[PDB]
Amino acid sequence: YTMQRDNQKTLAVYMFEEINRDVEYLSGRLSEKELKDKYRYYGRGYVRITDKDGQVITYEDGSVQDKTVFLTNEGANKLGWKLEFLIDEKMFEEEIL
Amino acid sequence: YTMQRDNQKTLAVYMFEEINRDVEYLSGRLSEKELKDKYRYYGRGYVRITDKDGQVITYEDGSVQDKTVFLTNEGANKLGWKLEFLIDEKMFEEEIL
Amino acid sequence: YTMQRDNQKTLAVYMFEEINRDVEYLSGRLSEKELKDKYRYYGRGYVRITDKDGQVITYEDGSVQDKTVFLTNEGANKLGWKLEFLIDEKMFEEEIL
Amino acid sequence: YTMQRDNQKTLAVYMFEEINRDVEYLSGRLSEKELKDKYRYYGRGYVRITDKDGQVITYEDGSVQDKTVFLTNEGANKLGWKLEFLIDEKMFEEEIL
Amino acid sequence: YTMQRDNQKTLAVYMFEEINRDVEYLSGRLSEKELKDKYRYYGRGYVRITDKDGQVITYEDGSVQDKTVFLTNEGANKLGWKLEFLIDEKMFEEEIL
Amino acid sequence: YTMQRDNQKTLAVYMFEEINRDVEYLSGRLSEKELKDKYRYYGRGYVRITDKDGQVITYEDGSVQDKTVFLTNEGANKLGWKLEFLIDEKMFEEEIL
Ligand SMILES: [K+]
Ligand SMILES: [K+]
Ligand SMILES: [K+]
Repeated sequence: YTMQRDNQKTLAVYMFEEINRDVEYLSGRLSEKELKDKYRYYGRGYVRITDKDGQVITYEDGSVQDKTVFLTNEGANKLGWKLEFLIDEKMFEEEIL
Repeated sequence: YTMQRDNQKTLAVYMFEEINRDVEYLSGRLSEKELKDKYRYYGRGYVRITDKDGQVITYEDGSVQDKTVFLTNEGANKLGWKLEFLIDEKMFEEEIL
Repeated sequence: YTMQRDNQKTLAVYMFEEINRDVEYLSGRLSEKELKDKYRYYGRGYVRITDKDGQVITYEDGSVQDKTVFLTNEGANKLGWKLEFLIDEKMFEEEIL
Repeated sequence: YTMQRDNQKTLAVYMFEEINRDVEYLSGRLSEKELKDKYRYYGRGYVRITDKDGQVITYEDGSVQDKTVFLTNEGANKLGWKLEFLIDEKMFEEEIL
Repeated sequence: YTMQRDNQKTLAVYMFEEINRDVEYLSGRLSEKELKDKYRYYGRGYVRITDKDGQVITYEDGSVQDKTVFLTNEGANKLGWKLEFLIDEKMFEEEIL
Repeated sequence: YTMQRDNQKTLAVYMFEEINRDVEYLSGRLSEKELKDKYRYYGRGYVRITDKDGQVITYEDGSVQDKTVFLTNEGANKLGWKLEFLIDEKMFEEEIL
């Protein structure tokens, strides 16, 4: 067990508990199509952290071509990092239909 | 704007705030390389949600070739959903090196 | 100052912080009308707590004429309390229009 | 299901989980009078958001005459909003006895 | 830096943020003595974790002579751990005076 | 029941729920030595709040000689408070072996 692993654990557990808590309440109210549509993209987004000189800190793979920057945080980070939140373009494509 | 977008916005802001707060406190103590290392995989993990009949709810594209399941939640979800948290196998490979 | 006041203070600050943070991020993307619409009913919902013998614990004045129960929690509370979350029926009426 | 509804859901669930978690711990320790007195006003407070020109964004009804501003947030919101947290005057009247 | 250190850092930052936020809101309303009184024991409580075989997991030095168990959690932990929250008996002594 | 007690309750419950949630996930994955080593010092750290004139607001006892300042917050508090987070020196001594 390492710090990196414990940090991943904390994100995972955040998401697990949110998903389970939500379902406990919404299952009767929303249809299956509704709840499944709600969770389709949940958690799929990631932050690309770019350092102050343009060097990407976040590990990325070839997938990135199919992702779209949805939200941006700039000028807030004390090391001059830029944070971009990227989600599947497929989500926007399905919304448009 | 939609509910889905707002949900994405909530995950985004959670991670933007976490990253910026941490950097504010750790900046002095850790080296840039140490913080970069800390954030290399931060937020790259995602959940794969499977319903009780084995049908995947989460959008999936590409392959899980280079992914590994870090954590699983089963038996907790009201709908019988299984939740798996997947991360880059590269992270684990790099821990070896 | 009392415990009750401090509890009220905690709910207050939670909502003040949520509103201000959201506005900070969404300001650019959404129109003022869109954000106003988003916040029209934000925090107007309240809980009505009923004990296991049907006696209401929450202060109530006025009438529930123009309220609707949006969400209920039963069978979870250690004391056998039932919890109902009530919101303005106007919100739902306006969703129709 | 809409964004507005999901947002209400998030407030409701916050309150439900807090109330139930608290009761799980305090029921043995506090008397019934104690815990019921603690929850009498819990969640009844709301924020009145006023825009930068004096126009109230929050929906309000006639009830407002029986409410009292307990806490105020000003100069923090990036759209120049003023946030006022209002609770039943009845709470202050009962404290004074 | 280690996982243990990072965990300590997370508890630290939680309390730093809580203290500073509260002071920001309560500063005007309460007197310095009132806020000082509020924070006299804030964060001095600690948990003692005992495994199912009665062996203490938490580091302990000194004595519990002048401590009191304020809250206990049993029967909830997957490993059969018992959790006790210990605070200065002085706090309770001062509430009498 | 007083505000001070309710505030202690909130810290206690935060820690209890974190410890139990973590164990629910990590017990299978980490060894007993691992999880027990993780929790050895958890919650043992405290904040020493010093007012703007050098007067310590936090109650402290003789124990303090065996504690070490791990993290510091300065210049953020609106009353000019200094916050120092102190942990057992024993933790650092065990890390070094
Ligand atoms: K992700
Ligand atoms: K309310
Ligand atoms: K502590």
